[PDB]
Amino acid sequence: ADKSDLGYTGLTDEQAQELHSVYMSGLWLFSAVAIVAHLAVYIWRPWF
Amino acid sequence: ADKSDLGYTGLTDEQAQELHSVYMSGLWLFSAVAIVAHLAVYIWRPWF
Amino acid sequence: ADKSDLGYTGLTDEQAQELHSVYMSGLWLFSAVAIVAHLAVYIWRPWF
Amino acid sequence: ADKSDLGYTGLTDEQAQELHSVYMSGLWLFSAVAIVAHLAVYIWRPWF
Amino acid sequence: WMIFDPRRVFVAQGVFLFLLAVMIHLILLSTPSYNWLEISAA
Amino acid sequence: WMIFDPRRVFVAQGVFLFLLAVMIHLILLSTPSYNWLEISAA
Amino acid sequence: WMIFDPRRVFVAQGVFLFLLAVMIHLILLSTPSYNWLEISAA
Amino acid sequence: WMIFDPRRVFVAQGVFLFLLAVMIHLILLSTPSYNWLEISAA
Amino acid sequence: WMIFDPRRVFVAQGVFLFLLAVMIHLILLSTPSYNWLEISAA
Amino acid sequence: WMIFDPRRVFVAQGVFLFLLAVMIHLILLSTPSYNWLEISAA
Amino acid sequence: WMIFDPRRVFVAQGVFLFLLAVMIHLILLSTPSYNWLEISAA
Amino acid sequence: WMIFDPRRVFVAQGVFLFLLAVMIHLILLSTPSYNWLEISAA
Amino acid sequence: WMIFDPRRVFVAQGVFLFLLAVMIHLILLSTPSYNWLEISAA
Amino acid sequence: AEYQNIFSQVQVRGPADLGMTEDVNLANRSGVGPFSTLLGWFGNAQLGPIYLGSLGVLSLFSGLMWFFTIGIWFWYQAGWNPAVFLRDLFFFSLEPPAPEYGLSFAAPLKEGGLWLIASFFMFVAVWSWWGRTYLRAQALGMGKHTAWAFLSAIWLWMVLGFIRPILMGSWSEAVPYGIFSHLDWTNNFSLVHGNLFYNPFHGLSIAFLYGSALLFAMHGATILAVSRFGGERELEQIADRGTAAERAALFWRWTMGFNATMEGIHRWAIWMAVLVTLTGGIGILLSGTVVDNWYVWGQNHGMA
Amino acid sequence: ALLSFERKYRVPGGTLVGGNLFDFWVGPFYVGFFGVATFFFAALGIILIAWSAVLQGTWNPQLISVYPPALEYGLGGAPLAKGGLWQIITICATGAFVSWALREVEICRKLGIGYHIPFAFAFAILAYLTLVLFRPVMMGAWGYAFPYGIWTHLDWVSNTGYTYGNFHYNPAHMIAISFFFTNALALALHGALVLSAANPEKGKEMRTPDHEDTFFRDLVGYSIGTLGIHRLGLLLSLSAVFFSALCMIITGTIWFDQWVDWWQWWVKLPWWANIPGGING
Amino acid sequence: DLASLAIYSFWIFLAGLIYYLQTENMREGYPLENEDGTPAANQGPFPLPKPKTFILPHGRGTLTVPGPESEDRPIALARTAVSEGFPHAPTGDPMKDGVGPASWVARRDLPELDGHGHNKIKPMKAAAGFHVSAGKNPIGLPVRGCDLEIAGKVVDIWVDIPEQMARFLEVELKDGSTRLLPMQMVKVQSNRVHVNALSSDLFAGIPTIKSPTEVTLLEEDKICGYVAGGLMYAAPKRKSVVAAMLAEYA
Ligand code: BCL
Ligand code: BCL
Ligand code: BCL
Ligand SMILES: CC[C@H]1c2cc3[nH]c4c(c3C)C(=O)[C@H](C(=O)OC)c4c3nc(cc4[nH]c(cc(n2)[C@@H]1C)c(C(C)=O)c4C)[C@@H](C)[C@@H]3CCC(=O)OC/C=C(\C)CCC[C@H](C)CCC[C@H](C)CCCC(C)C
Ligand SMILES: CC[C@H]1c2cc3[nH]c4c(c3C)C(=O)[C@H](C(=O)OC)c4c3nc(cc4[nH]c(cc(n2)[C@@H]1C)c(C(C)=O)c4C)[C@@H](C)[C@@H]3CCC(=O)OC/C=C(\C)CCC[C@H](C)CCC[C@H](C)CCCC(C)C
Ligand SMILES: [Fe+2]
Repeated sequence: ADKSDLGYTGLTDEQAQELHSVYMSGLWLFSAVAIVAHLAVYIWRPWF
Repeated sequence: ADKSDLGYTGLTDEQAQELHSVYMSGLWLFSAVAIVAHLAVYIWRPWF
Repeated sequence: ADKSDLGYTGLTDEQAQELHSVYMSGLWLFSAVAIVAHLAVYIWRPWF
Repeated sequence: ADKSDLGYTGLTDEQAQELHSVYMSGLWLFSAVAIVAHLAVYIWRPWF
Repeated sequence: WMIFDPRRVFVAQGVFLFLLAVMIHLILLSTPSYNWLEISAA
Repeated sequence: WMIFDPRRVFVAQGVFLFLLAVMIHLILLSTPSYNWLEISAA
Repeated sequence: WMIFDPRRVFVAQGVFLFLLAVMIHLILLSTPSYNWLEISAA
Repeated sequence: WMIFDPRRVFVAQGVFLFLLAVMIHLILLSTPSYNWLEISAA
Repeated sequence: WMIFDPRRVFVAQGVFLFLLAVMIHLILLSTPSYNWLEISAA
Repeated sequence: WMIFDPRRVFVAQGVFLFLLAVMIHLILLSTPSYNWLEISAA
Repeated sequence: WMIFDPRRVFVAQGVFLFLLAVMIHLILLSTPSYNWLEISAA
Repeated sequence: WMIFDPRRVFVAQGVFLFLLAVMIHLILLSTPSYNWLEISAA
Repeated sequence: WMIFDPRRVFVAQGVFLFLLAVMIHLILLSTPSYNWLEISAA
Repeated sequence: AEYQNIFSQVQVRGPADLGMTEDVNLANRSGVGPFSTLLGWFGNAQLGPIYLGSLGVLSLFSGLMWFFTIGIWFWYQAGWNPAVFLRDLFFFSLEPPAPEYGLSFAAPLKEGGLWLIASFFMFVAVWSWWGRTYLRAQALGMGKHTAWAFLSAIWLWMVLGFIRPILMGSWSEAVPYGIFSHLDWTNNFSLVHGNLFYNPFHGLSIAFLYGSALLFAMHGATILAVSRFGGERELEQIADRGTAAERAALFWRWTMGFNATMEGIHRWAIWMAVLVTLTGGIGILLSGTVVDNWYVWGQNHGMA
Repeated sequence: ALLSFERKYRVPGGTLVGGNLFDFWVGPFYVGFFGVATFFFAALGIILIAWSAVLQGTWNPQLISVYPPALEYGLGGAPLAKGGLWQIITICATGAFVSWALREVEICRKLGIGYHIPFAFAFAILAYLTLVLFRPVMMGAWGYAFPYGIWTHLDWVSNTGYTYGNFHYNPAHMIAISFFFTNALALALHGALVLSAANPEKGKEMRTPDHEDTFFRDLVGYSIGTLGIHRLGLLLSLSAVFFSALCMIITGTIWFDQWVDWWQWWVKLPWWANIPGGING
Repeated sequence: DLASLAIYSFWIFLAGLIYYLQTENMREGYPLENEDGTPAANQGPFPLPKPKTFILPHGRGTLTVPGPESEDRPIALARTAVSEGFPHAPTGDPMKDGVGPASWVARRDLPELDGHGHNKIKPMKAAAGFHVSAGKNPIGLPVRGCDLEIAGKVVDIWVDIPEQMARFLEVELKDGSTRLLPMQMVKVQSNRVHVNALSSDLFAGIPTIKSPTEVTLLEEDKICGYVAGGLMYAAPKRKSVVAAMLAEYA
């Protein structure tokens, strides 16, 4: 059993509930965590 | 049986009854067992 | 359900609201923004 | 269901639809920069 | 659309960074002149 | 028309440049003149 | 359930901390000049 | 048939010229005459 | 029949101009009398 | 009938001018009596 | 009528014209008694 | 009977008379004394 | 029946004494002392 | 006596079925050998018939007399007693004329004796049995591929006692005879030419012998695995692709990353056989009058 | 990616526990439940040849050296490059080989062929592992093994390969070459077999399964069938592995001396004990 | 002749070899099609040749391989994901249409021909091969299904001549309608056969042979292929079949 057009599955309305909460905020739970995590890595230890 | 939304599954609130005892408390007592060990390892005996 | 001939798939708008909406995540943030990553490079350190 | 005898495609007019975009102009600026980013190298450094 | 949201979105970011970071840890372990406790040796 | 991305752009095309980026970061470092991070302690 | 509970984290994370601890054992238990358990006679 | 379109220029033709690059690069960067990367300091 | 053309001139005779090009190019570079291109050092 | 004609006496007729010539070109270019393409100084 | 006629006069015709000549060419070319082509200065 | 005749007669003349000759042509030229094609000179 | 009247006593009777003599003759044939085929000479 | 019907494997015997008749002969095929039904419920159980004449009573007889030529030089040292013969059934040894006589057949029966006779009867034991993997390959109208891996196989035989040690003026450059003798020559061409490792012709002659357990370690496994469909009949699967040619054309594509055909798998199997003793044909055809050493060849071409 | 008749075979499952959690087709290549594991092992071990390069002194694949641990350190580990990095590639490569021989079983339960293929790479884990888990384990430590390279273990197979004298003398080895020379004896034919059916001389009918009992019976006299050469071709190549492990399970742990000292227990017999004869005499 | 000479005819010609071979291996199957019936995204670095001569074994006419690749045989799958890579799913029962494990294809109606003038495969009742005379003889034996239950009695053999090896166990039902089943998938322990591929309540799903003598090539794809049909699927998910699928040895 399958639907017709765009897009499935899915799943209107899940363009802003499934593909933005664990997809765009993934670029936040690791990308923004890198902002504070890297502030003590770039100097350890390229400058010995 | 599965549902609809996010996470579903989930399975709200099977997202806060099984991602809590072994996900949080599993990794928080994997952080209460790993950090402590270092405190007999950091200096004994990399300094030689 | 089965499918037919050229050019499913394809095809539209599961190629226009999907493949057009997933592919350009590798032809911009690695094509034009890499030139911003070139910024901290294009003089460090080719020129002595 | 599929296709027929040699070639299809083909075909007239389907030859210049999927074989003249990233193969005609996809190998034209690749050749342009192969003279553009080569004339600035024709002189450096075959000469000392 | 398509792909997986209740499947391959919490498992495409758990063995993918571990397959780009912790395997990358080995090359900065391939140092023994740097290295975060080999400095005592060199 | 044709081709695939909802399968090939999520974990198949993003590391296609990880074929080309991470395989040439290795060569840019080991050099005893460029380095950028290696030789700066001696 | 976002991830699998009785499948991915009851023994599969047990070979996640185990996949890390022991591959480095034969780097720290090893080393030509640390030991402090082998070199006690000579 | 024989040769198609949308699959080569994404992962194959991308390593057909890069392959043809390093078979030219790995020859002209080592001759006792040229260099242009190391010979820029001394 | 028995042999091919749209596969022996579009991808076969087009690589018969690269297979035969570079082979003796470095056979006449290995033999030291031509060189011919190294005008830099001198 | 006999052996391949629209197969055997055209594309494999190449190796009659390819592989035969090259191996007889082999024990010839090297001999310090011939060389012929090494003569430059005078 | 116990063996063949056709197949001998094209493909098995070489093992009496060439291989007989080619592996016999080598021995008469060598002996410093004939040369023709190694004559050069004689 | 048991056997046929008139088709082996172009290979029993083809490669046979030399399967008897090649080994006997190789013993008379080995002696430096005769040679006949090496000595009719000085 | 039970004992080969035809089968054993004509064709298998030949190889019985044959083998009962073959490698037993290869025992005390041309021995250091006996011989009686190398003796009636010197 | 009757013939059992064991619980499903299975088998039913074959009676009086010879084969085909077009170009071969069948009268010389005198008798169908007595069928040893050795519980032939696995493979087969059939003997005879076969081709008989003088294209055949020459390889057996020259095999024999070659086979006979080295064996009496095992009885030669024994002491004329059968006890020592099996005690040194291998320790006995035999070689051609001395390295200071060589080409000369003028060596008596005393010293450099029984190498000129075995290699004389061998020379009609394998050059008329290659004329039966190449002629009986036409006994019906077939190809000759069977003797095109046998014309690059008696090619490593076309250096070891033919082409090296005859235009090199030495029979001691041709291989000693028997069971133990030739193994003080497989460790004699090795101390001498500087260890044949840096010699990537003998060495890459080995690189076509470690690969015939990479093509046949899976061929007898996989065509034993597609058999539950019907791809064991290798003559109804090529052009008429069977249902064991869709249980195989995906596997190695998914696995290691390239599939073949039912005409295709016999074209890498014999491009890892016609090059075993060919790269080593060239790998014992260049260990002679080029550079005697391969340790002093492995410092001139290999890092340069 | 898929063939023209690969429309139907595309079905999920196969994997052990959890679901289709890992079983996604990437290209022609099968990336199953042992797929992102072999992506994990592959992108981790190619640099384990490039690790012993900044230390040993050779980045080039010519002489990269991750030597086996010292002969005398014990049941623990080693130095760094001389055994430690050796001990790192130990469960990276052997972690990959069976992230693949049971990922083949993720293509054998999926359809329904014979379980005989995930079985012939298993002898590749019965001559290699006759070098890590078997011999080095007992007589002391991991020091009784070889460097990983392409050349280093060559002049290790040569120079340090006359330590049991002359190895042709070894009877477990001899007969783990006697299955390694017949290896290619039943392939130079079997390979020409099904080319000369479709392509005889020129224009001639294709052959049928009754022209195999008028060719090979017209050859050497034996004909165990048409599927009796995929059951005497697996009798060729797998067994050059565990009769070679045999003279690597008996060679160095029981008889670390010469194995040319092996062929003198054939003369010590009351029949011909006090009586020498041929060659020896 | 020379030190470095013959090898520069080996990395050039013999490197023009895996380019000449891999194509003779990539014939059948190619050219590439997607997942419906359509010119695919590519072909490969070893492009496919147009087929050459293949004179047919029994004067069957003209067929050139690589040959049939298109969508002539019936295909039906209910798609769960639209992008290429993720597997498909059967509409009804996966043992109904024939999608997934049980694999076949439509072939032309002619029994495999060998030599003398008759089909490749025949039973013992027709080709009077080897009979029964003296002693007790095990022809006519009971069988057990994968559900560990009686299914039918096999009472005849399908004999062979060139390869001397039986091929099929003709399972005649009480109805009289015969059901067919291959050879390298069966194991008899003692007195009664025990199957582990198909249950005793799924044997009619394999249709019958219209001729008890003819072994056409259209019909040698499912009979030996349906056994895989219950090798992928059968049987989820809990209880007595789990103790019949996992573990074991042979
Ligand atoms: C180029 C270097 C040397 C050499 C290197 C080696 C090495 C290394 C090996 C041999 C081995 C053998 N060599 Mg050699 N060998 C050479 C090339 C040849 C040529 C040839 C030129 O065509 C022949 C006919 C042989 C002959 C033989 C066999 C007798 C033997 C087993 C080979 C095999 O695996 O077949 C097996 C299948 C067959 C059908 C061959 C039939 C021979 C029988 C079956 C095997 C003989 C075993 C034993 C000697 C018999 C003892 C019986 C007693 C009564 C108990 N060699 C050259 C001269 N050869 C192997 C061996 O074990 O030597 C004793 C071995 O390891
Ligand atoms: C220090 C030790 C050296 C070394 C020392 C040597 C020496 C010395 C030799 C080799 C040779 C070879 N080495 Mg090495 N080799 C080394 C490493 C290895 C290793 C490994 C450990 O990985 C292996 C597996 C091998 C094995 C090999 C082969 C690849 C090659 C010989 C091919 C052959 O025998 O076919 C031969 C098969 C035939 C000729 C076919 C037979 C044709 C004949 C005419 C037909 C007669 C059949 C007859 C009738 C049968 C009778 C049947 C009866 C009815 C029963 N070497 C190391 C580096 N090796 C040999 C060689 O030739 O070098 C390339 C050689 O002399
Ligand atoms: C004095 C010299 C001795 C001798 C020295 C030695 C030494 C030393 C050894 C042997 C060993 C062997 N010798 Mg010996 N050998 C002699 C001469 C010979 C001759 C010959 C013709 O003369 C032959 C044919 C052989 C052959 C043999 C075999 C019986 C045996 C190796 C088994 C094997 O390879 O499988 C085993 C297969 C493996 C180990 C491979 C494992 C498979 C793995 C899992 C796959 C690797 C994947 C890879 C990493 C990835 C690359 C693929 C890319 C990604 C594409 N020897 C003489 C008599 N020989 C070896 C042995 O017996 O030990 C077992 C050994 O160590
Ligand atoms: C008796 C068993 C014989 C055999 C059988 C066999 N080999 C097989 C198979 C079978 C059935 C396969 O199905 C599989 C295959 O894909 O077909 C070719 C395979 C195979 N045999 C291979 C190689 C191989 N087999 C060999 C030998 C043998 N294979 C035996 C002769 C040899 C030799 C000459 O000893 C080699 C080199 C591979 C091409 C392939 C194994 C595919 C595989 O399992 O890949 C997993 C590997 C990774 C994911 C890489 C991770 C490993 C690390 C990252 C690095 C490893 C470090 C290590 C030191 C590598 C160094 C290699 C060399 C420098 C030694
Ligand atoms: C590509 C390389 C591989 C290869 C290929 C290859 N080998 C081949 C061939 C090919 C193409 C054949 O065509 C030929 C063959 O027919 O195979 C069965 C053969 C062959 N390779 C063989 C062995 C062999 N294979 C080897 C290996 C290899 N061969 C590699 C793996 C080797 C090695 C390693 O050297 C050997 C020794 C034989 C099985 C066969 C050679 C057939 C042959 O020439 O024999 C002729 C027949 C005789 C000599 C009969 C005489 C028998 C005895 C000599 C007399 C004593 C017995 C007699 C019965 C006395 C009793 C008296 C009676 C009258 C009662
Ligand atoms: Fe086969």
